[PDB]
Amino acid sequence: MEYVKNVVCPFCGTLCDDIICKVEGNEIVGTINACRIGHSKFVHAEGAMRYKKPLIRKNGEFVEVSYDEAIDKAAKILAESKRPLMYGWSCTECEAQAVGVELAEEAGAVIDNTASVCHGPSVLALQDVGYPICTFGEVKNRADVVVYWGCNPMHAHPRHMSRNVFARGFFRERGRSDRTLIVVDPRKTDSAKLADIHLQLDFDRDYELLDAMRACLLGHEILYDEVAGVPREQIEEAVEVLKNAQFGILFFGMGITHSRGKHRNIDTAIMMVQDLNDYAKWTLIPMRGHYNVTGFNQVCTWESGYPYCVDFSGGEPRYNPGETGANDLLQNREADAMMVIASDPGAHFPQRALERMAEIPVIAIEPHRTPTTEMADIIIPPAIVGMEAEGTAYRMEGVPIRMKKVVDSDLLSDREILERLLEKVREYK
Amino acid sequence: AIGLKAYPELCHGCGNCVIACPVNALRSPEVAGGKGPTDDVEIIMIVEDGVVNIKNPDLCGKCGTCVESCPVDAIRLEEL
Amino acid sequence: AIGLKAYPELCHGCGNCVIACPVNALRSPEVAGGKGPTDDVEIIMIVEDGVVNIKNPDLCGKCGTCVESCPVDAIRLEEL
Amino acid sequence: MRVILNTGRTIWQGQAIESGKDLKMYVDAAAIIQMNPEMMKQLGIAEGDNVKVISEYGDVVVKAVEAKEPLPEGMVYIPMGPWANRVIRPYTDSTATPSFKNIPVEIIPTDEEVLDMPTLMKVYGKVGQ
Amino acid sequence: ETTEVIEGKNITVERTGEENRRLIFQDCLCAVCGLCGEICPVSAIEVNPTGAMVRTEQEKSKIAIDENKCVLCGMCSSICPFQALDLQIDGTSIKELAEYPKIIKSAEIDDETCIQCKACETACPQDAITITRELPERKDLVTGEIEIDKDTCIYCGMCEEMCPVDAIEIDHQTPSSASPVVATDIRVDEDKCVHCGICKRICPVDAIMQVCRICPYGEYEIKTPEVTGTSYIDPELCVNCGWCQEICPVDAATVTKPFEGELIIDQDTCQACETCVMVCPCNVLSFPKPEKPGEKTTKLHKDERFCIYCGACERSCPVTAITVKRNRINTTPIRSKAWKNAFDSLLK
Amino acid sequence: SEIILTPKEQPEVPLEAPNIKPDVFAGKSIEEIKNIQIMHGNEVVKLGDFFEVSGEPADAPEDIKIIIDGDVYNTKRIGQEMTAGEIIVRGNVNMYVGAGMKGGKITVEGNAGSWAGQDMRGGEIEILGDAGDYVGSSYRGDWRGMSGGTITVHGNADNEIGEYMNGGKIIIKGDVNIMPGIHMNNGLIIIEGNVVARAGGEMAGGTIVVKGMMQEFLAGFKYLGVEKDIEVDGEELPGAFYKFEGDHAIKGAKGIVYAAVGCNGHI
Ligand SMILES: Nc1nc2c(c(=O)[nH]1)N[C@H]1C(S)=C(S)[C@@H](COP(=O)(O)OP(=O)(O)OC[C@H]3O[C@@H](n4cnc5c(=O)[nH]c(N)nc54)[C@H](O)[C@@H]3O)O[C@H]1N2
Ligand SMILES: Nc1nc2c(c(=O)[nH]1)N[C@H]1C(S)=C(S)[C@@H](COP(=O)(O)OP(=O)(O)OC[C@H]3O[C@@H](n4cnc5c(=O)[nH]c(N)nc54)[C@H](O)[C@@H]3O)O[C@H]1N2
Ligand code: SF4
Ligand code: SF4
Ligand code: SF4
Ligand code: SF4
Ligand code: SF4
Ligand code: SF4
Ligand code: SF4
Ligand code: SF4
Ligand code: SF4
Ligand code: SF4
Ligand code: SF4
Ligand code: SF4
Ligand code: SF4
Ligand code: SF4
Ligand SMILES: [K+]
Ligand SMILES: [K+]
Ligand SMILES: [K+]
Ligand SMILES: [K+]
Ligand SMILES: [K+]
Ligand SMILES: [K+]
Ligand SMILES: [Mg+2]
Ligand SMILES: [S]
Ligand SMILES: [W+6]
Repeated sequence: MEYVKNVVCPFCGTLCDDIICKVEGNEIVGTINACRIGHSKFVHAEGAMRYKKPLIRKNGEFVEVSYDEAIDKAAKILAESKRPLMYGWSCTECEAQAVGVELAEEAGAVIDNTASVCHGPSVLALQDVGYPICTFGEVKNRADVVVYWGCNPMHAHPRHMSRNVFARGFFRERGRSDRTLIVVDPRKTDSAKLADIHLQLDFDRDYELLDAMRACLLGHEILYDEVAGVPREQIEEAVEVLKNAQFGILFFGMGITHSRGKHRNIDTAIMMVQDLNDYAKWTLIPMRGHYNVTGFNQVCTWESGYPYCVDFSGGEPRYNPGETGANDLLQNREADAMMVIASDPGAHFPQRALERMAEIPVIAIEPHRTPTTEMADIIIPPAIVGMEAEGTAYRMEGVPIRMKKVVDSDLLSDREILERLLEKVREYK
Repeated sequence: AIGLKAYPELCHGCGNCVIACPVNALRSPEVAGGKGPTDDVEIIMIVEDGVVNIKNPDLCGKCGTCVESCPVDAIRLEEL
Repeated sequence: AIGLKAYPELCHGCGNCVIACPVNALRSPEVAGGKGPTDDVEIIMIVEDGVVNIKNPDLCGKCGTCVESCPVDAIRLEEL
Repeated sequence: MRVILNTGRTIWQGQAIESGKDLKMYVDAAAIIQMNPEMMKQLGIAEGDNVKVISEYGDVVVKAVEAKEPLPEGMVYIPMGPWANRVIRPYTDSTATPSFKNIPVEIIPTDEEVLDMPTLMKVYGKVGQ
Repeated sequence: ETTEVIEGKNITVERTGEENRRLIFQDCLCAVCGLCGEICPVSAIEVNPTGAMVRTEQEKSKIAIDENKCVLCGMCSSICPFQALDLQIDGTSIKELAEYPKIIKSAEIDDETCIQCKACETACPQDAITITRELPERKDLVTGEIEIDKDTCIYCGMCEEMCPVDAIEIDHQTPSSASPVVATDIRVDEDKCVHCGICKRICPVDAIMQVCRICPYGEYEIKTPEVTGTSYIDPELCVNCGWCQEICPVDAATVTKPFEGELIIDQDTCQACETCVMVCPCNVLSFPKPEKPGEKTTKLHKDERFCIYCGACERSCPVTAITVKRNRINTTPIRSKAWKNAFDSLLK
Repeated sequence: SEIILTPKEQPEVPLEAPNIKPDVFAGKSIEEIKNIQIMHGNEVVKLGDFFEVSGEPADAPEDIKIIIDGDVYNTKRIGQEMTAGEIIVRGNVNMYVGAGMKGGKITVEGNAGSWAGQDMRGGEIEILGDAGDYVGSSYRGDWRGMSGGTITVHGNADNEIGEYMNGGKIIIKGDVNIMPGIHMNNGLIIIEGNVVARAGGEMAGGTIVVKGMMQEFLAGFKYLGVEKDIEVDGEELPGAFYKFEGDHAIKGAKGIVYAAVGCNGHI
């Protein structure tokens, strides 16, 4: 047995880089320090389909093909397509994402990542009002008040609290005892159970609650005696806790991006954090989901100028979320072909989008059996980033960390698959 | 007598107990600062294969800190 | 049309509707004063064999007073 | 019963997706609906019984589970997945992001069976190409 | 090609053509007085019993309109004192069309005379009036100085308890070895303080300095109160009973009514079932409570000043102990002779 | 004067046709109009490939009136940045109708998609049917939006109409959904029907009038009382309105919401 240390975990945006992998043959048989989810990715569950070779279905049933045939037919679909959708990206590394941008440019495609079903609304909000953030270490070493707003880290970022709240930092040497922990959620989540304050507000009224809080913050009277199910008196007491912070951090998640108002819930939250800096240092961090969703928006931004929902059909890059987003093209029946990489929209898009996936050619660069492969025409299996392939990923607050290669795989990496698909798309055009 | 008992089937691997424990903190600065141990250390429990795993129960002083830090009652102080 | 309907199977025979009704009251001073009729009178309804019994539905003006006075909804104004 | 449908994460649904969405584990973790025990009593069902969820946008059958994370009165929880996404609201309000959370649904007891993962997707009727 | 749409308890009858006609009935505004059914030239309207529709739960609408008989002339809409029937033509409501006779009525408040006492808002049997008023802030009707010496203060809480307006606030806490005190601050909210002097008299260590200036400096530091606001009479909820006119202490409200008539009550026929009292949309009818024991009162009391002679009480009474006469119906000029016969047929 | 575009059956992959405007049609024969470039997905194509073209040329855009006599539900950006003239669409349109418009007028006889009149500067847009999101909105990230013009929607609109408005006038005769007037700075919004929630969210200036019912409102607004007989941007309003000033979550906010008294007592 051998123990490989300092491994970076390829699941969620916490992007822990202290994982120990237990390697036996050439295979990862156990972990240390990784949480229950991260461990499940590193280890193979027996009875689980791990595609060993590309597949193509013959109107109704899948047959094994070679890499060159699968890549070739995939290139033909994208070359002939007039509005191809290239979606996913969040669970692979940045060098593959960069090739994807060039390929989307070459195919006149719209390229988009899981941000469009995730923190896309935070992207729209931050473009309109701003983005006051910090890195995890400032939270650990300085944070006096820690808020989890509409996110459930114990189930979705399991080690997030232990690394940022219970940790003993430079100016917070007593860890959990040095911080007031606040959670905002209509459910009594296991994250809420650990809180000093739990605002169990009415669902989809965050925007109303944040409007009252900010009016209070700027010295105004709160119109109604109860807002979002929270009594006026406790609105102000909550604003006083935030005003009296020495260093506050607002972690927020899907409870306010998926809710009514979507990006405008993030908008009002950001502007409160900004204005609070006249009374107390305050900052925010979106709880980005996958380990490298942040990386795609970084790569796509610096190459093209825009972070997601990027449409190259006209040559120039153009950007209108609400127009050029994965769900918009599918539900409005604009997309005439779709390439999925490192994502599962078959499992995780709404019914109305899947209706369109049923009618169009679907390419899936995917290692495992999923609802998307069940809706797929071509399946191309890759080496998995973080276990069998290396590359850069970006943590939820922008910190870049290189994913490590722990064991060998005979399958091709995403980037090599994408470089060959780009080669053939040009040949046809 | 009352001692530390783990319920791995309920555990998330979140690590709050590992970090919160003062014995662990005292012995491993990485644990004190919220990280999983990378250096070789003898501590009371760690997260291993995704769940809590008790390694040195004799070092446990039964203070109750880890129990408070777990929201899903996966680590406890009970008889035996 | 809307009219008076009796539900004797729910009825208590308590007599509130008979006394409350102004047509009955105007027609029988004993009913106006809360008694069951002893003198022979033609009124809208009576308690007979322990339950409310509609005798002259044509004199009913559907004002609704009887309904307000019945706690068990045994006399009503409804279709037919 | 009219209830508000909320959807999202679970440690077991995360373990399941990284174990394999083709496995039975995933059905057990994601083809479920979490309810407060008082709500189960009122509709007359126990843990393990199945529920029919109907919305303006679709329908699904999921297995009832007692919520260990208590819910507000009138709310139920379906973990993210293709079962939840049969019924939640697809429209993005011109933001690209669907309304995955807090959707009015109708829930009903049913003797129908939970559809496993490959059977569930056939409802969308994939045509080969 | 006429149509009838039923939305809830409301009824819309529409006919399309070069001239689009539509008759809209709003159940919630209907007082079930019956006048529409009487005036209807083709007997297209059936009105359900007044008492039953007011005192009991019913799923039926208060009226029924027959599509096949209705000629959409709009007489029912014209006569309706409660604005529950509106005929629209090329969609403009007939009340704005001079071709259609209109009942003459009005309800007005002289806002310069009005002092915002709000009696009419309370008195209005239809909640048709909104009266707003902006009072001065408390701080501006009062004058003084107050300051608490926090070093002298021992945080006994006696002033906080005694303060009759809760103007004093103490930051209580449980002591710790790091912070061995039972409170960390004390404050007076001068937006609330009315300078009564209680706190300073109760203070055990004379830590509060307080001076009231009201009597010597009130002429200069306290501005004379001048109370602003406005009025609004909802024209569709409004029914011209005149309660506001009669309740107004400064005669700022004026009301004119559509019908002239009388109310006639037979106290001995009346058995006090209370139906007409509950039915009356203008609160004309009441059961006076006797003031002293042994006293008797008139069984059914009226005040025709508030009466509009819609006839709903008479219609609701199952012993016809109450009857309504109607001598005059004031309208804009009528040219059609059909319209003049319908309006005169409602006179008695 | 009159140039007729008869649309051929519309493709599943939408068209973008910024050049369908009097400015471009001016001074061209029918054949040259047949050759105007439009987009269809990632292909450059000709307008003639999707429209039959008849009518009379004219050299000045003031004298040209374009008629699209048929449904064009899948063509975007019609009339974009037009300066003068007239467009009439006898059917539905997709997104961005009249985006960036400077002058002239567009009439849509059916529905319009999102971003109708986005970044409007002058002229008129009339939509006889329903509209989408972001009527008279700004563009992503920009804090300067619509600065002039008039948009009239006879049906209903959805979210964030008048987003970051900075002048001009929007009239929705029907209902809207949520966040009308979000981040408004200046201008006038009149909603004759109902509003679900968050009218005037985070507005700094401007005026929003609601003649129907707001189901919910916002605690950052201060109630000023009632005003009768109001006059706003040349529009006469009868009746009484509850008057609110906000949104005081924003510093220095001077925005005004008027809500009709008859249906807003709960506000
Ligand atoms: N186990 C597991 N972990 C994951 C993932 C996974 O699939 N499984 N995926 C990853 C991804 S992609 C992401 S984006 C993150 C997501 O992590 P989160 O942001 O936590 O997303 P959710 O858990 O879906 O929802 C967060 C919380 O919002 C609450 N909520 C619902 N409605 C409202 C509301 O109106 N207001 C407020 N304030 N809250 C509300 C819900 O109760 C829920 O607990 O997790 C990542 N981690
Ligand atoms: N009802 C509901 N639905 C939702 C949500 C919700 O809260 N509720 N949340 C939405 C959100 S936030 C998101 S982000 C989506 C989830 O977004 P998804 O992308 O659907 O998340 P996963 O299911 O984890 O998909 C990741 C896939 O990539 C594969 N993969 C892993 N490593 C690699 C690699 O190295 N290369 C390649 N090519 N593939 C790899 C894995 O096998 C896995 O199938 O769900 C959305 N849908
Ligand atoms: S937390 Fe997110 S990252 Fe750190 S381990 Fe558990 S999963 Fe892998
Ligand atoms: S008990 Fe006190 S000591 Fe024994 S573990 Fe939990 S914490 Fe470390
Ligand atoms: S025990 Fe409770 S806490 Fe210690 S890890 Fe398992 S879960 Fe996180
Ligand atoms: S009816 Fe209602 S009231 Fe009249 S008797 Fe039978 S019960 Fe007593
Ligand atoms: S209804 Fe009015 S009248 Fe007909 S009975 Fe009941 S009470 Fe006597
Ligand atoms: S008239 Fe009397 S009844 Fe006919 S409608 Fe107007 S109100 Fe209802
Ligand atoms: S309109 Fe002329 S006809 Fe049609 S109902 Fe009212 S009255 Fe009878
Ligand atoms: S009107 Fe006469 S009553 Fe109604 S308010 Fe002005 S004053 Fe008080
Ligand atoms: S009383 Fe004198 S002392 Fe006791 S509190 Fe009020 S002030 Fe401080
Ligand atoms: S003065 Fe009268 S009011 Fe002002 S504080 Fe002392 S007590 Fe409360
Ligand atoms: S009297 Fe002396 S104290 Fe009493 S009020 Fe006039 S001033 Fe203030
Ligand atoms: S008149 Fe009768 S109704 Fe019209 S207002 Fe004065 S009171 Fe309210
Ligand atoms: S009058 Fe006819 S109705 Fe009014 S009370 Fe005397 S009886 Fe009941
Ligand atoms: S009283 Fe005068 S007003 Fe009250 S109802 Fe009988 S009539 Fe209509
Ligand atoms: K695995
Ligand atoms: K515990
Ligand atoms: K009853
Ligand atoms: K009828
Ligand atoms: K007190
Ligand atoms: K008077
Ligand atoms: Mg903008
Ligand atoms: S994500
Ligand atoms: W995500």
